[PDB]
Amino acid sequence: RSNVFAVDSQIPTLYMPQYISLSGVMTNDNQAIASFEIRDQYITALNHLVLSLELPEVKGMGRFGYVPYVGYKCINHVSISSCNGVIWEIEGEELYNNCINNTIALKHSGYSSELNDISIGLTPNDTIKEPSTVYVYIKTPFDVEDTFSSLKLSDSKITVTVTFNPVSDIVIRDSSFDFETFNKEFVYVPELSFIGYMVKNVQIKPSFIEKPRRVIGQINQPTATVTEVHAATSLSVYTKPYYGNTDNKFISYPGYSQDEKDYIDAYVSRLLDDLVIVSDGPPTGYPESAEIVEVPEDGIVSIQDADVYVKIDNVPDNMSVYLHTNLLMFGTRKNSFIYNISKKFSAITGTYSDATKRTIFAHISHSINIIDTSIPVSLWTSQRNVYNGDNRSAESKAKDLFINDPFIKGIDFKNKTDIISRLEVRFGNDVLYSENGPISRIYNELLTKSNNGTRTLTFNFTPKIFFRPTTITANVSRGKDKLSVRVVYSTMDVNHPIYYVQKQLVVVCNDLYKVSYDQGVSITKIM
Amino acid sequence: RSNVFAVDSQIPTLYMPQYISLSGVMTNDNQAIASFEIRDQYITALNHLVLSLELPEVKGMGRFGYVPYVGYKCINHVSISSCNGVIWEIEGEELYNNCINNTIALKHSGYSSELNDISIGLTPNDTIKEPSTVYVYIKTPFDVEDTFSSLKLSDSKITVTVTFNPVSDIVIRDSSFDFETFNKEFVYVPELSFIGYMVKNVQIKPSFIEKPRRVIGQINQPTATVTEVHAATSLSVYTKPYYGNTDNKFISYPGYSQDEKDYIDAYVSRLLDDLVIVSDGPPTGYPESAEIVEVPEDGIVSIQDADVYVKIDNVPDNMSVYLHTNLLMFGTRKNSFIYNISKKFSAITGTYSDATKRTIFAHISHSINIIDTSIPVSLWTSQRNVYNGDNRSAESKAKDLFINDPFIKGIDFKNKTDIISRLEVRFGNDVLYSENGPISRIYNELLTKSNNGTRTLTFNFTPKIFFRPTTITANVSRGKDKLSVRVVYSTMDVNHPIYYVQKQLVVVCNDLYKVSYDQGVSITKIM
Amino acid sequence: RSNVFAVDSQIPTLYMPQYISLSGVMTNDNQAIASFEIRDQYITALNHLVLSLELPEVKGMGRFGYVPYVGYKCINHVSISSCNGVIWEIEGEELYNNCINNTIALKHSGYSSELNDISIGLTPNDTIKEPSTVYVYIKTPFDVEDTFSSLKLSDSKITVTVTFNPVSDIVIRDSSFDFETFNKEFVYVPELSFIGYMVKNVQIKPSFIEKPRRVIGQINQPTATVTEVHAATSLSVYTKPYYGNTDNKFISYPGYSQDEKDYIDAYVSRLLDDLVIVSDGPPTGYPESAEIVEVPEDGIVSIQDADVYVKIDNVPDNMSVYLHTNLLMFGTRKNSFIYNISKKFSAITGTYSDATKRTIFAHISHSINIIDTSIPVSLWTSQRNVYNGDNRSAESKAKDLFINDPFIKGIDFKNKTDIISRLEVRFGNDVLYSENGPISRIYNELLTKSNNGTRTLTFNFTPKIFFRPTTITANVSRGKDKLSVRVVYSTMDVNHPIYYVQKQLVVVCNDLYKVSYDQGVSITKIM
Repeated sequence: RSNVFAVDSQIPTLYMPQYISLSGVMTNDNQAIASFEIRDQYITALNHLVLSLELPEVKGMGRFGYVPYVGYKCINHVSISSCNGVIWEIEGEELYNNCINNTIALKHSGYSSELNDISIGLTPNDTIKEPSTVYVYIKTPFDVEDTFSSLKLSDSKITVTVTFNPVSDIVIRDSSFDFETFNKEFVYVPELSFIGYMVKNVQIKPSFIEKPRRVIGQINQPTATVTEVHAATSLSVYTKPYYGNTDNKFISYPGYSQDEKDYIDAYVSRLLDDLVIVSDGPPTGYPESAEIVEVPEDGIVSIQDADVYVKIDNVPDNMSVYLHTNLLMFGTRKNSFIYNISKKFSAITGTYSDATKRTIFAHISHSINIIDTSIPVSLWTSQRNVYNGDNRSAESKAKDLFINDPFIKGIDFKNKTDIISRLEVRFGNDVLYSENGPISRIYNELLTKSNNGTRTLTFNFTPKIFFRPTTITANVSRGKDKLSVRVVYSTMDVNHPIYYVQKQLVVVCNDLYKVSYDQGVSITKIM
Repeated sequence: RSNVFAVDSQIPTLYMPQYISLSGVMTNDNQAIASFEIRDQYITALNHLVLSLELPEVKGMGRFGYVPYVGYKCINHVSISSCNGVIWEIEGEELYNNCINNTIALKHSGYSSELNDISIGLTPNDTIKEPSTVYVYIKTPFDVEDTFSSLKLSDSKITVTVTFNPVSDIVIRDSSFDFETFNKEFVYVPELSFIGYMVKNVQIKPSFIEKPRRVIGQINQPTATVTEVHAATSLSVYTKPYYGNTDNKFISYPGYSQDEKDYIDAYVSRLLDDLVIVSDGPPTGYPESAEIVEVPEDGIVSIQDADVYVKIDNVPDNMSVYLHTNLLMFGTRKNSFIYNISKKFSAITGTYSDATKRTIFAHISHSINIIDTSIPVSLWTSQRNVYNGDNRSAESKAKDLFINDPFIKGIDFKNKTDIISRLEVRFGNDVLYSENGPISRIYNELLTKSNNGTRTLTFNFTPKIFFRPTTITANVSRGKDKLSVRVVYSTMDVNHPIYYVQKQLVVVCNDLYKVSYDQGVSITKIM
Repeated sequence: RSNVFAVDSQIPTLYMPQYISLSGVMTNDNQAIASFEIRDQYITALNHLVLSLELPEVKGMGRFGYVPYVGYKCINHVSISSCNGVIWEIEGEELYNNCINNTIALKHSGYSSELNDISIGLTPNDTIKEPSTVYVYIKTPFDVEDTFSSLKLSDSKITVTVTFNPVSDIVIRDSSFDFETFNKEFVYVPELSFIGYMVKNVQIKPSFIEKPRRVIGQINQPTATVTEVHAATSLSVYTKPYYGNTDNKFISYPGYSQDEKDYIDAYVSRLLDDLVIVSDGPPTGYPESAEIVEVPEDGIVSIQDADVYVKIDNVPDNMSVYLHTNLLMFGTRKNSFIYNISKKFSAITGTYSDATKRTIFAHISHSINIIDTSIPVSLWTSQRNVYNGDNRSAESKAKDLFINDPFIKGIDFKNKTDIISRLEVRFGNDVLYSENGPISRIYNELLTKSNNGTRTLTFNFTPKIFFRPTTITANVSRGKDKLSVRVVYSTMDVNHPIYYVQKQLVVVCNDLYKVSYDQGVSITKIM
């Protein structure tokens, strides 16, 4: 029988860990780049890199906030090199995707009301945000099995290089904020930390590493190809919106609250102030194409098959209640179907306030969804729209927000709508995998215990470090040395504005490398 | 010293995984049954079964929603067989209990506002629910240790058989919905997915598997027995309500929100409309046994020792505020104790609305609990009640809901009340285990890291796949070959309606089987 | 190739587990102590200790609730001994810190609305709390690797000793509650449970254990030292507030809701009733130093550079709205800076209610923070304050709460403010570690997957039970045998009341011991 009530304690290698901090050299659309040099003969190994960033004080007028997870979304590229060349590098989006299921890391990177609420400044000396510090955990393959997987610095110099996104990507602002001055005075202030191990009589062996590689397809094309694929551990596919043909303005943003319901509530709250008006006579200050009708005594207004029920309490006797019946409208033919945001409401109740002269709304019944919240403003007024799209007031138009978040997936802010209806993967000339529903995404989420998985083919099911990973292997004789992806996009109604949001296909392939430690550290691609 | 900074990477078996999808054959109270045949010489092993279901579009009038986790609660029985007979099978409740701690699987099975809100249809062409798809992860013993635990198809045919519950179990509806037509036109549309492994030169060994077995006791009896127990790894005990002697109608249901507080708020919101009435003269439309009194100037109404404080703002000068002092009442003797739902309120405030002619309530102080929310309507008006139990209005009575959820435990919707006061387990003739408090449930939750454990005796503490599980073993000579369970139910007040909810004892025993792969796959019960 | 599709199942030691329950002997500021004796020749090993406590029914008048996690916070000290002396012991705070990341254990210890809401009693026979039972999981080193790590009772007697905190520590109450009577009649009722293993032919080996050791520095001193440190696995540093120079009264407490936002909302709700008053003529019942001004027609009141916007709806025509412009004020010089709580509000809206004669507030804009919510009442009226600090009404002053929670860290209830600006650790005479930012806390949280980490130096990265832990080792020749900690506290404004909250430095060191089982169980400190 095997003893399950006692073990023989082995004696491990003699070592001592230490937390080490380093300052870097900054160089410069003059993209900012920081380089850090690690050179110490007593550091035998290292892992768990953490980057810290000091965000400065922001003063002035207007509305301003940071995007959620600002620390992660400010990073464009990270590279780790030695004298033999690059050892490992990655783009910001792949790092974010790898860390998306680590709630503590996400929270450390900057996720709080103080950073992400959209604050308001009233005078040029008002303080909008106080200074603070965020930390970015740079997850690497060297962390998966603690000491067993650490990177050995075989008496070489290690350089870490961080490339930063332009500050316009991490800021959410309205048009009143003095962004040009802010961008002129903003500077990145970084510092790198890691755990070092001073080891006595270390015994080094060769090991195994996976390096991600991203390919981005052409605009609106449904194909993409990764070349020179000889030993890959997985393949992922997803889509990104392209907002380069717009002005990047949006009606609302919820800030720190990030549920779907929160998005919808922020949107509805922004529309309600212009949708129902209590006025002495016909309300003024709206464009000529607005159709504002007076609410009858029974409270029901008809908008061609759609009925809206409006009841406001405490309305002054010299005033009436009006309903904006075409607040936002879009169509491609003069007498065809119309997408009308006013028709998405069925019941509106509330009470007029004499002291503040505005309506405080209570219960709302509606059918707004995340796609409606994700339509960009410039598409409402594009050239293909045969109507005047934006019939809002000037005060409402002055509250629109610029949003340039670089890691958005799908065509909405939550990646909730699935726009891929068929996926087909070819390895060489033959079909390797095809599916209609998102069964591969379901399997990805099940196997990784994540809520935000992607369509992923996994080829490796063996334990990570103690076994060589299982791969799909090339056959250059038959020409099996490339992976081509082809999708079929879902069909949308030609009269919905979201039909004209452009998209790009993204393919991610994880290639296998061999790590050898003779003549310091070097890698060679497994073929 | 053992090296903790390097390992020797072993080379694993050469294999390649693949996602596979299959359609099935449907046959038919004409219970629906689907059978799926897996036959491919290149599939060496498989695991991670996932069932997908397409739910159709629902139109018409009335109120309609799906129960939470509809995908899991639609399954009655799953069986896996070969030519040598059944290999593994399980009932829906055991599968649900095994997956209850997997939040991602639960969410994939169908848990969202679009499915579980109680939606309303106004015209016979109104769309209540849009079509959608859910996925059910069928957790099997072959998943616990990935490739190590997978099922080997030794050149045999594998059949998966799914038996479905009648659609009445998964639907929550009011009496206005045309359920007979819906049930006539509803059809299950299933598809099975799994991960297959094509293996090169596989080396097969015998392995170990546990098969659950359920026994249900007789109505209201406090005993149950599992026979032919020779090697069991665990034993569980819990209770189920039996609603077969009622009409299955309930006053309220919270829908997507599933906290205890949410249940209570939905219940209170449904009662408040009938409990406080603003009327011109004595309110009409209530049964003759209602005792509706006018609220005095100090706002305090006395109901025999109980005092209710009622203050409503903006009451018209030609109207008064009334309180229903016996909205629901139950008692067994004419002058004994009375359970009166009106006496569970202590303070009620709000404001009358002239525009909508209804009261919008603000702060409520009450002592309603989950048992009150879980009493079925038919028990309020049973023959043993000496009063007229339901003194609500017809409009309120028309909003009651049918609920037939098949996996309810305890006597309330959350299984919060513990109705077992003593548990005694006998193996043969001698006492094997007895307890007063729920210390075995506490231990179950601690060891499995679950929030919804049950009273469980665990006999196996060894690692799952690399060791033979530890069991309690029979001794047929002394007659130790049966487990008999006896409980003592808690004592309830004879004047509480919940005292008359019937219950059944459920015992679950996990038996050990041996898996051999000679002459294909076959199992033999370990004795 | 290594087989990854099959294993050889080893046969483990023959054993059988059993749940065992024991009653104890109670002895007695007459601190209560319970001792439990475990003596049974058939119990070979044990682990997973669980303590149960019955809390009694509480009746009377006033406001009363239990602190969150009452079961954990009622324990002062736990000790495990045999005839050779103490084997393992720990203080309540170290146990709490070790279990803080186990949500299920925390919830079992007593975390619910029924226990932690601040309930109200109206008559001397009112029931404030119903009886209930909580369970405290006493995490020990013997649990980390189930059977492998269990404690072997080599035919010796084991004694478990629990020392309880005085009941004043676990109760939150107002001054109306009859605490002297409650304390006279309260008694602890404990019971110990554990999992025992009856083992056949056990094979015992020596093993390894870590024992925590706490040192508390002197009041306001920024140093502390742990002597006789020869082999430590980690070191932790944090701070505690000392409320011994106050009366322990606080303005508000949120109860069951424990987010920062919840603390702030409870505080703001308590202030609003005294901050804005609707009255017929100048409001009465406030101290003479109150400066209550009438709100002008534009609704803007100026308080020296600060502007407050006040608009209340439905104000009677014979009444006006007043604002309390110095509700709480503190300063050290007569004409210097002033900390004024009235100036932390910028906008206040609401509606007066004629039926209940009070204001129901709606939207509030403010800058209150957790430090404001954590200032004790007695510091507002200390001798160093040159103003009268508390200008509240008597009704508001009668609602203050005593809070004596013994495990508070930092200077606020959430340990959110970081008051350590520099930390320096010396081992012998040389600097072992120094940092400015909380990078060691970040690393602690990353490595332990916790949201509530502390500043911690970790010396052991090897797997726990199968390897001897790695340590920092003494060198008594050079005098490396002590760890001295020195911090630099952050600088606060001399006109903020929180500057005068006293604090203590806490250092925790984990020493290594050897466990041998010859002559029963005994330990010897590793040197």
